[PDB]
Amino acid sequence: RKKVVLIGTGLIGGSLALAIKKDHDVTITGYDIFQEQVERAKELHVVDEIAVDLQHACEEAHLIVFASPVEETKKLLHKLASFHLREDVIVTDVGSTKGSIMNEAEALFSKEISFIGGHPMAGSHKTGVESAKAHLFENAFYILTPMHHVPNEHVEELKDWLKGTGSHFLVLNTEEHDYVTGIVSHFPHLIAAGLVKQVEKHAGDNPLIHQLAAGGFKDITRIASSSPKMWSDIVKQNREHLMVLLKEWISEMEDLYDTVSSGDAGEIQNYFADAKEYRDSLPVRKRGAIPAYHDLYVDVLDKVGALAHVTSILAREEISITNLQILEAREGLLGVLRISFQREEDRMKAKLALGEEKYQTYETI
Amino acid sequence: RKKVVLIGTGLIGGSLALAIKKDHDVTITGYDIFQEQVERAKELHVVDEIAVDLQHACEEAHLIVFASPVEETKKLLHKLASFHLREDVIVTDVGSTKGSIMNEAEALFSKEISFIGGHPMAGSHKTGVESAKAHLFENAFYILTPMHHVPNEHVEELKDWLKGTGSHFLVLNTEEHDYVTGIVSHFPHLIAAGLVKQVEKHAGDNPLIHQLAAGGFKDITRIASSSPKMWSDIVKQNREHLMVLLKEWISEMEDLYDTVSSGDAGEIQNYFADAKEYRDSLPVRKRGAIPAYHDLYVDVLDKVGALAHVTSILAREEISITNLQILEAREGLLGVLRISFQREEDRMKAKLALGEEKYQTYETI
Ligand SMILES: NC(=O)c1ccc[n+]([C@@H]2O[C@H](COP(=O)([O-])OP(=O)(O)OC[C@H]3O[C@@H](n4cnc5c(N)ncnc54)[C@H](O)[C@@H]3O)[C@@H](O)[C@H]2O)c1
Ligand SMILES: N[C@@H](Cc1ccc(O)cc1)C(=O)O
Ligand SMILES: N[C@@H](Cc1ccc(O)cc1)C(=O)O
Repeated sequence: RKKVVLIGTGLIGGSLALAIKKDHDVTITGYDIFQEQVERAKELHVVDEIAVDLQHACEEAHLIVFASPVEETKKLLHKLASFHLREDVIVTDVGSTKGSIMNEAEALFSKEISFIGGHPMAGSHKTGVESAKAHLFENAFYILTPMHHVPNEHVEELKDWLKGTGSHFLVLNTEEHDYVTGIVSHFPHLIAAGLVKQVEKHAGDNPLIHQLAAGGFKDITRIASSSPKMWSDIVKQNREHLMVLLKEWISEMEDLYDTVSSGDAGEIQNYFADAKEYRDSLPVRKRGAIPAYHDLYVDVLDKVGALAHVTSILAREEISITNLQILEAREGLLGVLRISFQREEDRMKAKLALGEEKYQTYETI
Repeated sequence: RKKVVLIGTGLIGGSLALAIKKDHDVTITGYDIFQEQVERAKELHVVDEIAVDLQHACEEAHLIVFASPVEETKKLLHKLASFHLREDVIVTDVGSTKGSIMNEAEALFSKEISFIGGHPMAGSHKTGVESAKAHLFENAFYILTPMHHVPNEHVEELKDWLKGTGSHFLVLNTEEHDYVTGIVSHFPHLIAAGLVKQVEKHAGDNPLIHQLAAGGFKDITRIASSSPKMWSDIVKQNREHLMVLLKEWISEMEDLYDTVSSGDAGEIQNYFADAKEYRDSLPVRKRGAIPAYHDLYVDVLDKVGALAHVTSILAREEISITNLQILEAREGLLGVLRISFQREEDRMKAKLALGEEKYQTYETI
């Protein structure tokens, strides 16, 4: 009945189209600058039609989704502003940054058009539409950044359009999105590339260095092999946030130099202990975690089948697990399994079920 | 038959004792400051006999292995020097740093006792003798740092003692060892802890960082969960090398600040391109100075029993899992479920076992 236009029919666009058709009877018209991709999307029933005219498809659309790169989306929003769109249209994107997009949207569309920025924290550009899946974004954070004027009810309509994603939707202001993604995603990319560059500089002086960088060092710097073109565009789009963070990092490295140079075993130990305790605690369940969840800690032995037996007991009781991880918080073979549940009642059933099987459990550690 | 003394019967010590007994009929006498550890080592046939006094066992030893922490080894070498050791004895350690150890050894033993420093580059999610394995060091670098006047014949005898490790032995000078390990192993550990500290500081201001930091960013900082006691001793023992590297790092971050602040897309792209090309050149699926993650990513649907089925498949193949997690922040990472293994062989078997049951899996490059 309703019409969706999808601009950029890759892995991300295609997976959104599949998530949408999962929960909605809609015609999806695909548009892509790479003709072969959209053709392939129509061949795979990811889209129902290929856009003959971009204007024509857009002017009949209830929903317009940009899955194009941020720089391309910015350019097309101008075109979108010159069209006569439906009164009820929702427009959204999938960009890794939101500041520049939302600046352009506010300048072009304010009050008239429901533009809501988006950022699904799953997927890649390493494959195309051939590997698209309705569940690509299942239990991924999906950040939405409504323009200042967009009523709460339009944001709920978009979450409804996208309910088939099974994403944890978070509504943030634009600055907050770029601030938080600057710290947890963009900044590590700068440091990963810097670590590789420092090893590369010394590799000239000793040939052993390239060989000893296999394994863990390669694993730690994984994100340094991501697209230089894409990451240079993100650094440009989030430049001011990253400049503030780099200046604070340099100050932190100068304090770390003073700690190391002082040789005080106490101070250095505290520095490693603080980092270990914070990292081990992630994610830190708080009051304001929008997806509210409930933790059970279980003492488990490091042996074949330990996790198999725990998960088998919870599955037989029809308890869904939202997350789990192992903490090395004991002395020998004993480890702690942290299990997260959506509902308090699931945690309670899990505690009872494991208690009857003679497991030690706790609700705080 | 020949006599081995093992001083410190933990993970690394115990694994060496098992690798020794694999290829040699010997009596191994265990000595440990924690009585229950060496008792447990005897219970597990890691050692043949226990000593609570060093002198008698050491004076009849053909081989003495220090697998105590480097600060403790340094202290015990004095005691060893006061004993009347065999003419043919070889003495070795397993310390992550070699400068301080070799300084103490050269002061105590020069031209008299065959002391050869050692550093097997292998790790574990665990400490303690119950996690010791004959195969811990297979295809790992094992660095030997002989004192200046140790006959090369004694280095060959030691490689023969330890042939059951299946390690790649390298003979290095002491300074070279601490310089190379400073760059490829110690310095990254400092930066991983620094990154955690910076994110922790901002999590105070926006508690959303405590939630969105559990996925991707956890990857570069995984090593920050390693032993603070061990890493504070390594930073102490390698202080001067790490001071020089921190000052270089600060200078590199200042140049990176100038690049980012100039906003030039070309220059920033070149910076990421150089890092990507160097990282892509590093060896594939090989052991280096930092233990590799051995991560397998698995596409699973959010259903009751999804983890039960995956863990059951791996347990039926007798594969031990070190860790697992559901990723909620996973841009550039296909596969919602991440599973970690002790070694590449386990990950390879896990990929085959899950493949046979029609699970899609992914490994990073
Ligand atoms: N753990 C690794 O990943 C790794 C890697 C390479 C090298 N190493 C080196 O090996 C050393 C041993 O590490 P591990 O991982 O086997 O630790 P561990 O805790 O498993 O074993 C160390 C053992 O030494 C004993 N010990 C401590 N002080 C002693 C003393 N004064 N006298 C006698 N025994 C004493 C402890 O009780 C323990 O059993 C580390 O300090 C490190 O320098 C470790
Ligand atoms: N090795 C266990 C899981 C586990 C891992 C580490 C531990 O410390 C404890 C348990 C399994 O395969 O099920
Ligand atoms: N709910 C699943 C685990 C799971 C959670 C989230 C996912 O996206 C996928 C799987 C179980 O109980 O086994």
